[PDB]
Formats: sequence, C-alpha cells, structure tokens
Amino acid sequence: ISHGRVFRRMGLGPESRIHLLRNLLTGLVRHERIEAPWARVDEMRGYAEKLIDYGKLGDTNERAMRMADFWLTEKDLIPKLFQVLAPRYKDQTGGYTRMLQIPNRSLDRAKMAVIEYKGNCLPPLPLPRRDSHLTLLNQLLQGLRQDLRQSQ
Amino acid sequence: AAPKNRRTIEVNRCRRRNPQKLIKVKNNIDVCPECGHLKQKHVLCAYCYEKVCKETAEIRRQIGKQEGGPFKAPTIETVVLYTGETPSEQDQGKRIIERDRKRPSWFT
Amino acid sequence: AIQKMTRVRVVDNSALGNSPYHRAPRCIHVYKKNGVGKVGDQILLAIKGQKKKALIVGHCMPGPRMTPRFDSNNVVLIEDNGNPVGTRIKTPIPTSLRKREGEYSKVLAIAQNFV
Amino acid sequence: GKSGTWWDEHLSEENVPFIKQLVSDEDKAQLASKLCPLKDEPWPIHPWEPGSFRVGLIALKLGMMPLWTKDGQKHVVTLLQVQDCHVLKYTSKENCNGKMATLSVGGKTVSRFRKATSILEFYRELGLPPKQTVKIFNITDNAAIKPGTPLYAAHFRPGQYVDVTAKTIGKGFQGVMKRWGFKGQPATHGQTKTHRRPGAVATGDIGRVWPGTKMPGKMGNIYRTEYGLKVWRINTKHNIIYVNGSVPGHKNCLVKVKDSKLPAYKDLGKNLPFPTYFPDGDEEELPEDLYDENVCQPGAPSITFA
Amino acid sequence: ATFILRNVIEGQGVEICFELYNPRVQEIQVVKLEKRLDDSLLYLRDALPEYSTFDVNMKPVVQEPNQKVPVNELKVKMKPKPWSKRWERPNFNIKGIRFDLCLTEQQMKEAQKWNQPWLEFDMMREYDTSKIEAAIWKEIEASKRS
RNA sequence: ACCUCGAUGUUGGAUCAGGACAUCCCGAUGGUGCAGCCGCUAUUAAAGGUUCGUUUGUUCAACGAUUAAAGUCCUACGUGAUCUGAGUUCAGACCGGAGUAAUCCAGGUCGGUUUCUAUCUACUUUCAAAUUCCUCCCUGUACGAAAGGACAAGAGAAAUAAGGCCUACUUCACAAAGCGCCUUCCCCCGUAAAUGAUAUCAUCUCAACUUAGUAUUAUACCCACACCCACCCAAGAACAGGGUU
RNA sequence: UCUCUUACUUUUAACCAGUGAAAUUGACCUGCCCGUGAAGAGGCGGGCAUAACACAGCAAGACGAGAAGACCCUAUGGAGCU
RNA sequence: GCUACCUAAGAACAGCUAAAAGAGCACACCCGUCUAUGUAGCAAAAUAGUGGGAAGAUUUAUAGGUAGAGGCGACAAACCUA
Ligand SMILES: [Mg+2]
Ligand SMILES: [Mg+2]
Ligand SMILES: [Mg+2]
Ligand SMILES: [Mg+2]
Ligand SMILES: [Mg+2]
Ligand SMILES: [Mg+2]
Ligand SMILES: [Mg+2]
Ligand SMILES: [Mg+2]
Ligand SMILES: [Mg+2]
Ligand SMILES: [Mg+2]
Ligand SMILES: [Mg+2]
Ligand SMILES: [Mg+2]
Ligand SMILES: [Mg+2]
Ligand SMILES: [Mg+2]
Ligand SMILES: [Mg+2]
Ligand SMILES: [Mg+2]
Ligand SMILES: [Mg+2]
Ligand SMILES: [Mg+2]
Ligand SMILES: [Mg+2]
Ligand SMILES: [Mg+2]
Ligand SMILES: [Mg+2]
Ligand SMILES: [Mg+2]
Ligand SMILES: [Mg+2]
Ligand SMILES: [Mg+2]
Ligand SMILES: [Mg+2]
Ligand SMILES: [Mg+2]
Ligand SMILES: [Mg+2]
Ligand SMILES: [Mg+2]
Ligand SMILES: [Mg+2]
Ligand SMILES: [Mg+2]
Ligand SMILES: [Zn+2]
Repeated sequence: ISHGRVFRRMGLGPESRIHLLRNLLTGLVRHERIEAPWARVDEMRGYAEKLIDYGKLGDTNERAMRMADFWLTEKDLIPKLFQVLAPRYKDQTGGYTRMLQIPNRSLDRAKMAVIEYKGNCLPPLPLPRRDSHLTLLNQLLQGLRQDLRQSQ
Repeated sequence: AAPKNRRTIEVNRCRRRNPQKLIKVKNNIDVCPECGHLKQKHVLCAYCYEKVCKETAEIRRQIGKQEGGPFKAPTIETVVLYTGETPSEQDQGKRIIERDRKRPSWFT
Repeated sequence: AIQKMTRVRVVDNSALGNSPYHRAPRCIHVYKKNGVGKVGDQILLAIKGQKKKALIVGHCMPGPRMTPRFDSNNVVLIEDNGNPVGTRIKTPIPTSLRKREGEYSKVLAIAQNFV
Repeated sequence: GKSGTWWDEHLSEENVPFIKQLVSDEDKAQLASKLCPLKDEPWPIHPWEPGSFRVGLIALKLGMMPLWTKDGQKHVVTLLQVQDCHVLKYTSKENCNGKMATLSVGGKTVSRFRKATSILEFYRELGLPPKQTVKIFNITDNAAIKPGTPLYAAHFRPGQYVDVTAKTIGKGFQGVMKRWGFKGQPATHGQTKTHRRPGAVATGDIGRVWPGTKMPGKMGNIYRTEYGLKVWRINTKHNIIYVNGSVPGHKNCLVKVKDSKLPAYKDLGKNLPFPTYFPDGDEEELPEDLYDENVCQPGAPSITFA
Repeated sequence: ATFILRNVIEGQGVEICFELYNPRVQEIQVVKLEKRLDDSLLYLRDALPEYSTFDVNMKPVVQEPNQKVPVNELKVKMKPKPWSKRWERPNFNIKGIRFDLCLTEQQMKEAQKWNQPWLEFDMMREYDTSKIEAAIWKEIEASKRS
C-alpha cells in the first residue's frame, strides 16, 4: 500500500537514490540536456525547480551556498548557476524545465525522456506544435466567437 | 509439484492464441508535418531528434575544443553561429562559438 | 496497562509493601473479562509469597485526554470486602476514581493529594 | 480505421481558453436557471404520513473534526458537504418492480468532454450538467418530486439518525492476517517460511475446499453501509452536515446519505419537511448554523459544573 | 490541539494532557515564558528528578512582550543507561543532553552510524509555509476587525 | 491381514475449521425427597465460547485464580507439496542386568541433515437483520427460627466477533495500522385452556376450530450499452476502476 | 517469544527484452452428493451442476515428484565379530 | 600429492595483562557448538556472528616410506582419491 506517496526508488536505498539524482542534476546543469528514463528525468526536474528557486533567492546566503556545494560535485558549476541561470529567470517564477518524451532505447527498450531548461543556446527540440488557426474547426470557432462578441 | 498427465495441443492453442496474450493493434501512428519518417502521438519524431542530437554533439565538440581542458564552466552565456552572420550588439558578453556550415532552416 | 507478571511498586503505608523482600511483588490475575487492567480495577498481587487483592490507582500509559500519566505503576492494596490495608497514601491519586463512591469510599478517604 | 480523439486535439492556441470559458459560463447559467423550482411548475405537495419514506441526498466527505457536548463528553463528527445535488428522472411504480418508486439523484458536477454520448444527450434533454455518479433512492408514491430541482444540505435537521454509505479504501491483494484477522505462527522459534501462512484450508476426507473459506485476495474495494449516525449540526451557507461517527471511505469522495430504516427509528420524521426544503416558499431565512440542544456551541461562555 | 505538562508532585511525575480548545478549560495562564534548545522535551522522563521538579505555588514573573522571547540554554543530565528511548540517535536531533558525563566516546561513535546527512538536504521534503501563513493571517485579521 | 514394502510419513502444539448430541450455558416446558439463591429428572433448539500458567517428553496425568464453560466424537487416532521434533523408527557413548565372549535391553540419559519452481479440480467479502456480564427504586419483599435472595418490568454502564476512520493517544508522518473512536434491528414448537360428538359426562384436535400460536412472502449498498493518445489518483500485480472545465 | 502487531530499505515480488532448464507425462472433451466395487471414484448407478479462453496468491484432494522401504518376514544368496 | 603415522632441512604467530606457566583476551591463522538462507544450490557439504586454541600435545611449503590373508589408528570397525 502506497497511497499518496511518491519517491520512486531507484538504487539500493535512499542514499543511492539521492546520489543518482545529484549526479543527474549535475549533468543537467553542465550539459543542459540528458536522456534518461521518465522517472529519473521527472525527479531531476522536480529537484532542479527547487535548485533554481534557491539559486534565485540569493547568493550571499549560507544555506543556498551549502545546498549548491552539496548538490554540485564539480564546484565550477556553482558560479555558473549563480551568475547565469539565476539572472536569466529573474522574470519567471516556476515556469521552466520543459519535459519531452522520446520513444525507446536501442538496448533494453525502456521508456525514456529528455528535459532541458528554457532559452538554451542549443537548438530547440521539435516541439509538438498544435494545429494552425486556419483549419475548418478553428475557423468555425473563430466565427462563433466573433458572432457572440458582436451579439453581446 | 509434478503433473499426473500431459497437456494437449488444444489446451496449448487455447492458452497461447487467446486475445489476451496477442499483441494489440495501436491506432496512434500518424505522419509528421516536417521531414516525415513515421512518428507517433505524444512521441517526438526520431528524424528531427537525431538531427538535433547530432547538432548538439557538434556544438559540444566545438565547445570542448575551445575550452581545452576540463573543469572550466564559464560564468557567461553562450551563443552559436554559422557561416558569416556578424555578431549582434546584444551579444557582446556572450561566448561566440562559430561553426563551419550554413545555418539550417529549423534553427532561428 | 497492568496485566500479569508485572513488577509493581506498592505506594501504601502497610507492613507488606514497605517491607524489603528479595522478589518484587508481581500481579497474577486481573478481575476482568480481558487481560487489560486500567485505573480502578481489582487485581491479585503476591507480596512476600502471599495472595492478596490490589487496586490500580494509576498505570503508565496515556488513556483518554483529561487524565494524568504517571511514570511509575501506582497500586493501592485492598482486601476482599472494601476495607483498605494501608492508612496513609503519600502518592497522589487521580480524581477519576471519585466517580465510583460505593466500593472505594474508604480508599478515597485515606488519601491525601489529588491531581 | 478510426483513431483515438479528444476535445482539445484540433484546436489552436487561442481557442482552448475560449471554449473553456464558454462552457464554464454555460454550465454556470444552467445551474443558476434551476434555482427557483417552486415558481415554475411544481408538483402538488402531499402531507406527511406515518407509512411513507422520502428521498436522501448526496454529499462529499471533507474531513473529520472533533466535537464536544455540554455534559463534558467528547464525540466525533464528519463533514459532509453537498455541492450540487439535483434529481435526474422519475420512475413510476409499475415500471421498476411494482413495489416502491425510485428517484435518480446525481453527484457533483463534472465536464461534458469526458462522458458518453447517451449521457450527454440525457443531460441536454434534462437541462443540467453531467454528474459523476448516479444514485437511486426507494421512495413511496406520494413523495413524487419533479426532476430538476436543487437539493440543499438543509433537508436534514439536528436530531435525526441517518445512514451514510460509500466505497471504502481498497487494500488490493493483501494477506489473510491483515484481511480476515487470522493469528500467525511465532517468529524466530525455528519457523521455516511460515510467519504469515494460513496453513490448512480443509480436511483430507472431503477431497476439496469449501467456497466460504477465508483466503487472501482483494479487500476494501466495495461499498459498505453504516448505521446509527446522528447529526449534531446543520450548516446553511456552506451546506455542511455534521454526522456522528466515521464514514466508510477516503476524503473528497461522493457519499450517499439517506434516512435510517432501523426499527428503533421508524416514524421520527413527522417534524421534518416530507417533500424538499425549498428556500423560496418557506418565507423565512434559517440561521447559518443549526445546533442541537446537547452540543456545546462555540460561543458558549465556558460551561461549568455545579 | 493538545499539550502535555510535566511536573513532579511529591516525588511522583504527573503528566496532564490538556486541550487548547475544550469547553471544560477555564483559563490558561503562563507562569514563565521561555524557550529552550529543543522543541520537544520528551527526554525529561529519563533525566534527574530535580530538573523536572517545580514549585506549584510559584509566582508568575511578568515581563515585556518585546524581549524576543529569551531562550534558556540550560543542559540537563540523564540517568545511567536504563532510559526509555535511544536519545543518542541522530534522528532525534537533541542539543540539551550532556553526553560527556553520561556516555562514553565509543557509544557515541557507534551511535553516529545511523546519521543521515542526506536528509538535511532533501529539499523536496521541506514544507515552505509562507502563502498559507499570509492567507490565514489575513483571515484572522479580518475576523478580529469585524 | 482384504488395494497399499518399484514407499499409507507416526504423538503433540501454532494457523485453519466442517459435521454430529450421548447439551455447560444463555431460548422454551413438567415433576421433585422443589420452603427462596444453591440441585436432579425427561423434551426441542448448534447462531458461540470452550481461559491465563508451571513442571514432568505428551495425545494421558499432577496443582493456583474466574464466569454460564475451560464438553465429547469423526474429519488419514483432521491438517509436516505450511511450520518444530521434546521423545517415538538408526550409526556413538554412560549406568544396571542377561550372556565365556560377541551381542541384546517393550529398564533410564546426552545429541542425532527434514527435499519439492502448483500440472489438474477447487478458492480468492456469502454485503448485511449478534451474543452476554454488572449496578440502581422495586430489594431486604413471598419465604424460616436464622443465614440469604429472587422472580418479571424500566434505566445506566460494560466483554467476544463483524462492518469503518486519522482529527484529537501510540507506531511517528505529503501515507498505512492499533494501543484511540461509532454501529450491529426477527423468530424457531413444548404446553397451559373454552364448545363438541364418536363414547349425548368429560375431551387442548396424527377430526372438523378458537388464544401466546410462526418472524418473512421485509429492507439498504449496486443497475447510463461505446470520447479515450497522454497525465494524475485516496483505484491498482497486468488488466480493470475514477478525474483532466 | 505473546497479549496485539506495526512504520521503512534491499534480495525478492508483478510486466517488458533474450539465453533458457530439472523432476515428471497411458491418453483427458477433467464439477458435487448418496450408494457399490480389489474394501478411500472427476470416468460405475441415481440425482444435483454446465457458453468458451488467460493472468495474480494459499494448500484440501489426484493414497502427487526423488530412492525395486533402512522398519516386519522368506531365501539351503552373502559378509563382519567371537 | 585429501586424510592416519614417521623421517630431513625451513617458515608462521600484532598488541595488552606478561604471577615462573603445554597462562588469559585478542590480528592473521587451525577446527566448526547454534540460528537463518538452498537441497537439480555458489558449492556431489557454502554464506555473518555468537564459538575453542592462537609460545605450543599448534599450523604449513618441499622430498621419501608403511596397501588389502593388509596399511594406520590420542579405538571413531574412523581413514586408505567425492
Ligand atoms: Mg531496482
Ligand atoms: Mg505473531
Ligand atoms: Mg524464518
Ligand atoms: Mg531448512
Ligand atoms: Mg519504553
Ligand atoms: Mg494381505
Ligand atoms: Mg508397506
Ligand atoms: Mg508408485
Ligand atoms: Mg508416492
Ligand atoms: Mg436433543
Ligand atoms: Mg503455556
Ligand atoms: Mg494424525
Ligand atoms: Mg498434506
Ligand atoms: Mg517441509
Ligand atoms: Mg550439541
Ligand atoms: Mg492457476
Ligand atoms: Mg484431476
Ligand atoms: Mg520474460
Ligand atoms: Mg470390476
Ligand atoms: Mg466414495
Ligand atoms: Mg485416478
Ligand atoms: Mg522391494
Ligand atoms: Mg528351503
Ligand atoms: Mg547359504
Ligand atoms: Mg556359497
Ligand atoms: Mg570374506
Ligand atoms: Mg590423530
Ligand atoms: Mg596458552
Ligand atoms: Mg586463548
Ligand atoms: Mg568403541
Ligand atoms: Zn519529423
């Protein structure tokens, strides 16, 4: 029975799971693009949201500094996270880290996904664009909207 | 445990040819507006995915060739370029990484 | 909860519980349908190798809300018919035992402090 | 062949919020239109009879809050909020089973995009938004109510025992000790793979097992009826029912509360509205909270014993 | 909402479980408002009786409500090792027990094995209460005004 | 010694129960060597319990504390493809005895490997209508010379089993359990009595009928044929179940 | 250890990808009760029962699987000790 | 060449208490009293501690000898290539 409980187990326990999530977070901060199973990328995004929030809260804070030093095992990523990814989202709150699903892997055929931050100097992934506002259904909806607006 | 007799071929057919074990026919396969290499709903196309993966790999190769040794991570943003294209005025403090090919139509 | 084979300390002023002995007095039976004894129940206590009844005046587990929670199992000795053994009760007795008033009239009268 | 489709598939980026707002305004207008059922064409109201019953309500279990009385005791009440409760249709006596009439009552409102075609057609012909679940109450003949009237939580009054039934929390495929409550073998007393095993199931002479043998499996995924639930407080503004005891089910779920059928509470609804509490024809505004003559009100100036 | 009060009455520990919202409560009076280094004094059952013993007829000390609530940084000893719970475990996080005059270095060394440094940086398990606090404060202000 | 030495596992205990009365009890009668609470006899009814412990190896057997009881038999002297051998069916040894020795003990003791991935039948909430102890005015009344104590009714507190909950106590926390809380509603056939002939009295009827004397032809969960990529879930092994305004 | 069990992690458990067994098999279109028989019947008599096909757990039976029983008895078949 | 015994030349045993010792705890090492896991397993005899010894009746690398009407035996009818 696991009602209302998340925390998907991956490694041999909580410590191994946290270590794997920290490694994934470091890789995502470095390369800004990682393909991994859906649960792993979901947890990575969930932790990266709070990481970006804490990095945006301030730099001189000792709590955020200790958290960045703990969750980043490369040291050099801390100044980058504090001076690039923090001033970038100064106008956004919690709207970032877009998740996209890929088919399968050519090894064990496992469900994977790729996530990335907004902006991104790398070319954007092919986003599932919706239908244009010129199809029959869209034109009929626009006509009905204009009719109800002129009738009001 | 040990069987007292032997299962027949009829029981085997009824067990292995049931619609529960047979593979279901999915109806989520469509086409892609770009390129078109048989994609699926809620799943990105493999062709454009491979293209953007190769492009990201080339950009990372160029970055590693420009950075040199490990343990760097610059404190400024980055911007990639292609053949020609002079840097703009709002891209002075960003690292310039130019390539050696024309600019694609899917990267603006 | 005071069940059986429990090392309880006598808090009375008699010559049985206050006298030293090589074995602590332990309960052997609870006068109830089940084997769970709460405050205000009659139990059998073996003191100095004998058979005498007892009365639970405060265990250690928290029952309801408006009730005390003593750190030690307090038990006042009692005979068969309603006559207490001890005459001075130094340990405080909770006010939850005053709802009887019929079978423990003298035990509540020989007491001192109340919580 | 035909592929899967939904409602927000062939829409642009400027049409989905428009459709959402339009359908929201539509359902709000449809809910507001059925606000005064008495001024329309109401059915004739019959007086209360000792040999008759009435229709229940559908509430939503919010949570459980403690409650105290005037004598000093502490009880427990459960919050049952009635969001939207209406009548769907009406079946006569000679069309169901030839015994007692029935009424179709729906739960809270939902969307029109995730329902069947027949359900949408029925809710369009009736004039109400679709509901989540549909319940049926067995009533008599003189308690006939026109379908399409709002049902508030003020239908019950403090001082009546009701029965609330819902779907309990399922445990899935669990063991037998946690399901039926069977005792287990000792732990480290040399036991070899038997700490949670039932052991025997039958005898050796019968050569089989009985169907009424308690064995592990699915448990909890069923509806259970609870009896003996007295109400202590009736809310009017938020429409909250304060039933004593526990409600079988989890939180934020639709329940089914109705009158009790126990022999100790046979004819006790003579001081209650037999049809339906109408806030239009009553010619009076009930207070926000209806307290009982035994529950300690929150505005009490510290009750003291004497 | 309930709270347990610890006090020794005639060499006997009495713990009453009152209720903050109960019709039988007459009046709640604070005798000495002060904080400590721990938010849960459940370890007082295994301590010396002289620490948990207070005078029942003591006079409440009055002060200003602007002293930032003075915190009493007083350490309490413990009875040998017949204790109730394992307070030496890092999961309890207690900074008010003198482990120098009660336990040895090997006991602390073997008890520190259950330390979870990753729990302090779990991030997701942190309950950030700010908007809810502002909402309930606005609600209580609107209820107190009119 | 009638299938069973090309193999029928052997005493208990834990778990799980089924059936039967030659019935301990609560349901209902008649008598008494029934003065009232303590007892006995004969009948109908199985919807339940049959405790907490010690030591001896026990199904046997011994002793301490309760209520109405610590009831009996069969189910491979129930159940080892679920669990343990404390002995009982070996290889070693010790004490006592028979025996030239070897050897043996329906005389005693120390320890003495417990193996199987479910093939087949059959099962996986049958949805539900419980049982009982104590106290209070009656009660210190009928009863004897005295102990003592009810028959029945009303009210209040409680024990086992079943159906649920986390918000108040605990395990300790975006959840799940009990040590905490709510409810559990109808009986079951044996007599006591009018009139009546056969048998003009009398007669309760394996005659035609009248009263306790049959509860019930009971009541609530749950009963919309098809939008389904994907996400979430108090729903969940897959599947299936609910929401996405 | 129990009254009275519980909170979490791993192996393991359920599905996806492949290598892939062992014991065992007269054939099975394989339900229950009463009674009978080589004496304990899913295949016999009389009744009750019945659209078909997989997945996930327990043991009541098919006197289920492994050893031509080590316990009792026969053998003019052996061997050890005195 | 595993195991019983013997022969010649070698190696091994931290640290503390070392009462002088076929002394004690305790590394590496010699053997395996018990629990749990499997009995077609990692293994035709395994996995951790609770275990006894560990300055000597201790263990071990090399080479040789004692074999069935027998070898050997601090005597288990124990061992002599599962
Ligand atoms: Mg894993
Ligand atoms: Mg157990
Ligand atoms: Mg075990
Ligand atoms: Mg074993
Ligand atoms: Mg404790
Ligand atoms: Mg024979
Ligand atoms: Mg035989
Ligand atoms: Mg055979
Ligand atoms: Mg066999
Ligand atoms: Mg009888
Ligand atoms: Mg015992
Ligand atoms: Mg047997
Ligand atoms: Mg068996
Ligand atoms: Mg076995
Ligand atoms: Mg031994
Ligand atoms: Mg099966
Ligand atoms: Mg078969
Ligand atoms: Mg597979
Ligand atoms: Mg024949
Ligand atoms: Mg038969
Ligand atoms: Mg057969
Ligand atoms: Mg043979
Ligand atoms: Mg012969
Ligand atoms: Mg011969
Ligand atoms: Mg010969
Ligand atoms: Mg010979
Ligand atoms: Mg030797
Ligand atoms: Mg020595
Ligand atoms: Mg030694
Ligand atoms: Mg010998
Ligand atoms: Zn494409």
